[PDB]
Parts: sequence; structure tokens; C-alpha cells
Amino acid sequence: MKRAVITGLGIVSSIGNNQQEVLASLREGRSGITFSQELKDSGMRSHVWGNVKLDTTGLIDRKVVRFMSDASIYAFLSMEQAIADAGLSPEAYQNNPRVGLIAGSGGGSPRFQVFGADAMRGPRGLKAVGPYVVTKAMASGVSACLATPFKIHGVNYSISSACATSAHCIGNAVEQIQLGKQDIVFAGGGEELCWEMACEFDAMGALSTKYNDTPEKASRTYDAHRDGFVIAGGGGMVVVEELEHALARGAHIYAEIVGYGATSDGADMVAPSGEGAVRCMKMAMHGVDTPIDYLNSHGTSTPVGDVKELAAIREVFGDKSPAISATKAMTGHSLGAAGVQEAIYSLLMLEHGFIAPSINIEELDEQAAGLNIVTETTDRELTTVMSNSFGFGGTNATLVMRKLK
Amino acid sequence: MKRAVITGLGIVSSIGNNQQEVLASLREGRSGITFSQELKDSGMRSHVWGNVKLDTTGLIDRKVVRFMSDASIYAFLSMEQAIADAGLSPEAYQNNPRVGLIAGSGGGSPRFQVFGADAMRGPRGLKAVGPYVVTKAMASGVSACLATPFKIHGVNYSISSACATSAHCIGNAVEQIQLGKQDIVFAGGGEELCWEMACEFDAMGALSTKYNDTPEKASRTYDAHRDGFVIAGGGGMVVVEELEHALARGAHIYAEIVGYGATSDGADMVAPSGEGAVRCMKMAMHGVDTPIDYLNSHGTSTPVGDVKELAAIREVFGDKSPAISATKAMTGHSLGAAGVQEAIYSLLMLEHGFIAPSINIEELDEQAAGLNIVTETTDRELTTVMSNSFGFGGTNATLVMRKLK
Amino acid sequence: STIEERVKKIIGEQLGVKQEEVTNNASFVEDLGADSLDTVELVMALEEEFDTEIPDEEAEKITTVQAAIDYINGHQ
Amino acid sequence: TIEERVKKIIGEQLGVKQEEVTNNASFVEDLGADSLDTVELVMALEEEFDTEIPDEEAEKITTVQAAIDYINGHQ
Ligand code: NA
Ligand code: NA
Repeated sequence: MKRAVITGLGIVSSIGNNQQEVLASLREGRSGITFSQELKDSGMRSHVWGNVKLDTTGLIDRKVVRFMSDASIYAFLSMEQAIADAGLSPEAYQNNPRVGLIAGSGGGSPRFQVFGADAMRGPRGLKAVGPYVVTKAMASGVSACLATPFKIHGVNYSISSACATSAHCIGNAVEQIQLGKQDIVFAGGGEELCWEMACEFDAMGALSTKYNDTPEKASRTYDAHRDGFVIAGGGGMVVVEELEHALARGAHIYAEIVGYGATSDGADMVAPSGEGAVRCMKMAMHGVDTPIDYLNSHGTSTPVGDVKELAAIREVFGDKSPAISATKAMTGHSLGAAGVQEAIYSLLMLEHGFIAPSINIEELDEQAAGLNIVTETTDRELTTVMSNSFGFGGTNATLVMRKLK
Repeated sequence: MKRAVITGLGIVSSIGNNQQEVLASLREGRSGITFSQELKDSGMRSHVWGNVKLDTTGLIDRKVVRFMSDASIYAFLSMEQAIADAGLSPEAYQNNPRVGLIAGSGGGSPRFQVFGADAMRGPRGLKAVGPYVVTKAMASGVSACLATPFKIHGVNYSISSACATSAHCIGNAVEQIQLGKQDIVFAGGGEELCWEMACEFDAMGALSTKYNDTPEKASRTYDAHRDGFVIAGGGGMVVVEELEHALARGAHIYAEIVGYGATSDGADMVAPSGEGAVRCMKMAMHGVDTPIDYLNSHGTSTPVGDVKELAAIREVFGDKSPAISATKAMTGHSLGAAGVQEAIYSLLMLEHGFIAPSINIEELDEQAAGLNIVTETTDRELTTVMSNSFGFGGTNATLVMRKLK
Repeated sequence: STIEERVKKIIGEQLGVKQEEVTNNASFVEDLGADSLDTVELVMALEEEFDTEIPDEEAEKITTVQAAIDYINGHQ
Repeated sequence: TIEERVKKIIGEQLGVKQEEVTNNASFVEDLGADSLDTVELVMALEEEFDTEIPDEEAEKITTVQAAIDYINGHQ
């Protein structure tokens, strides 16, 4: 079926507000994690987060931003970046039935849902709620708030799958290209960062709490004393495009999406099964005739998750030794935004010929032995890379990206 | 190319807790709308809703329901019904890589996000939140909370697209069959019903407020004095199955999904453009060599939307416009669950040979003249039927369903 | 600031138009691009700015910059 | 009746009869609790005995006995 390539990207993350800043951070092994007075004041045990360090004031026109929560703001700015990076102008991507948008968040906007309820219960009631809460807080906010101002006429919806959300968005976009239904699909996602959402993760015991005095050390995938993930916010967007369309306009092509896995554990609600991830990686590799050179693991820095993913990798690859690194040790876990952001990190590694380090491994977990886990920035000519994303509910996604020719 | 059929239904709705109850309500033109003391007490102007008339307490095993909000409960009960209706034993659909689930909600759980925030800010703080709010409130709750206990091993995610949500879920399920990636995909969705969500629609002026003393007359699509939609909750699920797989196991087949349209207005965030809907219907009708016998309009009972959709129908069909009815005048608007519920109403009409009435048209809108809006239950042999679902953000879905052989 | 300046500031910020477009004759809908949601929010923002409560019947008539100025001047 | 309602709490949390709940019964190894169950069970105990159990002392409640320590160890 039709071939799908990535012709542009955009990103707003804890480790940079565009792809140049992100690339520099990845090369440096730079942490995006800071101390959060907001989280501490809410009463949480985790006081660290991967925050977007950007003043978004006035970056989006009034009539457009009035509808938006932070997830949509981050995604919109990422999409602006990706459009420019792809070389596309309005006559090409606007009012075009062959151009679509698939982009999601894991949680919508907990902040604005709580704002709405608080305003309704306040002394001014309905008049304090205002008319913009539904578009901010609805699950499809990220797609709705972007498809409308960018004049998208093709597909328009959100995929949501917890921490796999934006990976499934990319995979779905590839399917649209494969089915011949669209020439271009903008795919990715966003996630807000706020105590309203983060405290529920703390109440599960899922967040790091032992390292608040040293925030850059708290996210530490594969370290023996990891104690949960560091929550993060941000956005990302990639331009998924049919190959011949891209070639005909002289597009810059980062990579071909040569594999997409999507599977289900059917087992535990919050812990991975392993065989689900194995099937997902294998699905993404079916028909790919080159080895995986680099694997961006989902690797969130939880006791429960990190090593289960490694065992799955061992089963998939055996004696082959794909280089592995967990960029969340630098970036934190941006939830619904994580998949697209990690796809972008992997594309940058592919495009610029290096492996970003898996940082903060002070004592390697005993069960993480025997794998090529890269802990120092390593220059290398990569050809094929893989990125895993998994989520609560046993949902799994894998993307495989490969240089063209 | 692979063909997709529907082999099983399940539904929990304001007009019935299974397909037999729903069938009777549809034939009787019976309203599901009641007065809501909860909405009135919250300070809203709209005091009417389409509530599920079922106490769900204790109907789902404690260890499964601990993760679930109401959207997931309604969808889960619907999926149990659909599995039984399709004649699928656990061995036939569980632990099977070629069996998936795509089901969503429009809003996750406003109730439990607000619960979590209220608890965190109360005297016990984190200890009052507990460990289950994330799975209740996350946007993928409906897929995650079902794929796990039902042992689903294939695709597992949610599509969200405001009021088009579950229609897009069904469409994406069809695509999975067409790509040859799955043999069965359970598709549908659910939506909770609560003031936490409903008050934000009232704040937009989107809900009916002039008919609180006569709840069953408030939802009145195409009536000249309609004044907003009536909010509803519930769930629905359909079994989407590849045709040869269904024939080989002797499945009962309701209909083939012969068309699926998905488009974007790229225009107004809350008001439909019309040309988006025209393209959506045309996309769903492409290659369908039979006329549409019955059209289940999206028809929400808003001044803005009802006749924009009729103008789109006129443009698509010309003088040969199909019989039309708006079942939301009976059921209210269950938001994320609307698409699958209307697919099911349409399938029952197709299976039992009748058109359900468009009720409460006391004075037909001036712009609705010259059409065939059916206002009394009408027995008729239908062969091909169409259902529209539209949402905020300019998102459009159309499904076309046709009897086999 | 004066009532007129405060009203015009609110209108321009709410509707995303430059001050030079917010002339006293201008209609929110026909001249300044307001939709139905903008109308809700604009009444809300005037109520907050001037610590006043505008009945729906009165608010329905506030369709121009001058109408808003006149109302706020007449209801202190 | 401290025993009775503690068994009821544990059994509604986990789905176990009063008899299944023994002094030596393990929430995890005998009564099927996962980590989220354990969080909720500490919650439910704090509600009944109107006490606040710190993370450090909560982490050591693992059978009926480790928690009987609170119910009547303090009250
Ligand atoms: Na990854
Ligand atoms: Na419909």
C-alpha cells in the first residue's frame, strides 16, 4: 500500500521549545526537570516536573486561543513549527480534503474541568463558567482547536490511549496514507502540566518522591533506586505524507514510517504484561529488512515498568543488540504527548547521526544486564530506529522509522 | 478489499437497557427525557436530561469496576450484551491478537476529575483521592477499562471527536478490517451524565431551558421553537467483523458497513459549515450502488444545527432525499455515545423494517419544507440506511449500513 | 481611566481587534467579528470590569460600542 | 465488633469472607491484593478508625495483625 514519510516536525518540550533546542539538549544529556512550588503547595509528595519553559502570551491570536487549554496551545505551536519545517503554505494544506489532522491528549484539561466546576459552585454560578470550558476540557480539544484555525478539511479526530496516545495518532495517520484517503496528515498531541492532574498520579504512588532536593536526578530509568516517573507537559507534531506527493514537491524527508505496531495486553490495568509489548514490537518489524539500530524505550523510571520492557526487548531481539536509551530520564513523562515527542527525538537521532544518552543510571538494575543501554552521547550512522509507547489499560504502540534509500 | 459487517449489538440508553427495550421505545416514539433535580440543584437553567434508568451499583465485579467511571460502566454493560448477541464464546474472542477494541467518550469523567481535585484540597489531601481516579478520568477510560477485563489482545485505544466520537470509533474499526489487521473489533463508546459536565454546555447556551415543566417535549428537532439539545448519558457497542470470518462461523449479520465518511469543516469551532457535512455524506456514499432508504440525522434540536444539516442533505441528494428522522427528539444527546447508539437504532430499523418517528414537531421549521421527515412510526422494508454524527471542532462522521444478499 | 476607555479596552481585547477598529458606532457582530460565544463572554467581561450585573433583557440590546458605553454610564 | 467490621472492610475491598480473614492472612499472598488495593485498604481503615496512618507505618501493614496494631494498638 502507499508509503508514508515524515516531512516536517515541531515540538515544545521540557528540553527545548523547538527542534534545534531539543537537539542540543539531547546531545548534552540535559535534564528538563525542575522543582515545582505548585506541586508542593497542592500537597503532593512529588515536587518535580518536566515543565515547558516558554511564555506563550500573545503567540496565538485571540479568536483562536480563546478555545484552548495548555495541551492545545503546545500542540498548536508544534504544528506551526511542523508546517514551516515541511515547507507547506496555506494554498497547499488549507481547505484541502486530502489533508487531515489526528492529534490527542491523555487527559483533556483537568485544570479547566475543575475551573468550570469551581465557577459553577461559586457565588456567580453559570455566569462565572463562561462559554469556552467545553472546548478546553473535551477529550478532542487538541484536534478540534487545531483543525479549525488551520482550515483542515480532511480527517479530524483525536486518538487517546493514555501514555500511548500520540504514538497511536501517528500510526493512525500512517494508515490514512496507506488506505489512499489522505496525502498529508498532521499527527501528534499535547498535554497540560498541573497539580489537578498530577496529584491523582501521586495518589496511585506512581510519581517520584525521593529526589525532590535534586530534581535533575529524579527521573532515572533503569537505575536500581528509581521510584516512579516525573510528570511533564508539552506537545509535538509531525507531518505524515504520502511518498510520491512528498517527492513530487521536493520535500525534505526525515524518514519513512516502515512499521507500526498496536496491541493490547488484556491483563493488568496498570502493569504491563510483556507478551503484549513483544507482539507490538514484532508487528512493527514485520517486513522490515534492516536491523533496528536504535530503540527509544518507553522507560518511565517506575520499578514496575522499566525491566518488564527490557525483558520484552530481550525476547524480541535475542542476541541482536539494538542500542537502547530512555529519553524520559532527561525529559520526564509528558503522558499523551510522549509518543510524538519520542518519535521526534528518534527522528533527530536518525537525522543527525547520534544516540542520546540514558542518563542518571548510577547503579544499573541487576535485571537490566546484557543490553546495549547507551549512557553517553554516541555518534553513529543510524539507518532504522524504533520507539515504544505503552499505557494504562494494557495499550501498546511501536513505531519504526527508516532512512529513505 | 475486505468487507466489514455488524454481527452483534449492545446498548444502555435513555430509552432502554438492551436492544429489545430500545426497539419498543423506538416503535412507540417514547421519550427518554426526565426532569433532573441534580441539574436544577447545581444552578443550571436546563433541568432535563436523558438518564439511564438502571442502578448500576454492584453489576460489575468489584475488582473490575474499581477502575471505572460511568462512561466505562455503560460501555462495559453494552459490550457484554454485544458479545452474547454475536454468539462469541470467551475462547472465540479472548486472548486473540486479531480481536480488538476501539471505543471512546467525549469527555472522560468530569465527575471524577472534580472529585479528585476536591479531595486533594480537602483536609485529608492525597489520602482522600485514592488510587483509581486516573483510570476513571483519563480520556481512554472506556477502551482501557474494557480491553483489560475482556482479555483483548488486538488494537486497544479510544477515538474522541466530541459528538462524533463513537461514529469515528466504528469507522476506524471498519478500517482495521479493511487493512486486514483484525478479524473482529468491538466498537462504540459511552458518556457519563452529571452536572459537572452539563453546566459547561448550559454556560454556552447550548441546552434546552424553556421546557423544564414538560421534559418529554424539550428535545424537538426541526420544531420551530426548539431551543437547544437535551443532554443524555449511556453507552453502546457493536461487533465489527470481517465478512468471511462471520460467514464461516455462522454469525447472524445485521448489515454490512458499506460506507464511512470522516471530514473536517476547518471553519467554525461550534457551528457547522455545511460543506463539511456534504463531503462527509458523499464520501460515505461512494461506491454504494443502492439508494439511501432512511437517514438518521444528527439533529440535536439546536436552532443553529438542525437546518444546516438539512441543507447539506438537500445538496447531497437533490430531489431524491431519503426518509429522515431525528431520534434525539426521543433520546436526547448522549455526546460521545451518540454515534454508536444511533448506528444501533438504524440497525434495528433495518432489521425490523420500520422507520422510527421524529417526535415533537409541533410546527415544522420553515427551512425544513419539501423533505420527508417521518413523524409517525412507519413500517417499511429498508435495505440501505445512513447515520450522521457531527461534533464541535468541525468534525464530521457518516456511516452507511446495508443488508447483505 | 474613563468609562469609555475601559469599555473600548475590554471590547478590543475580547474580540481581538485593534483599538482603532473599536469606534463608537461599531457593531460587535457586523463590524467587529463577534460570534454568539463572544457575546456571552463580552457581557461577562463588562460585568466584571464595572462590578455590575446586566439583566439578560438589557444585555440583548448592547449590540454596539456606544450601547455598552451608554449602559455603563447609566448604571453606576 | 472491631474484628467484625475490619473483616468486612478487608472483604469488601478484596472479596473475601470474614472466615478467610485470619490474623496471619496476607493481603497480597492470601487475599489477592495488588498495590492499588493496598492503597485503598489503608484509606478505608483510616476512615473507620478516624486515624491518619503515615506512609512509613502504613508500609508495614500487611496482614490483619499488622493493622490490628492500629485499630486497638492506639485506640
Ligand atoms: Na519511546
Ligand atoms: Na445519526
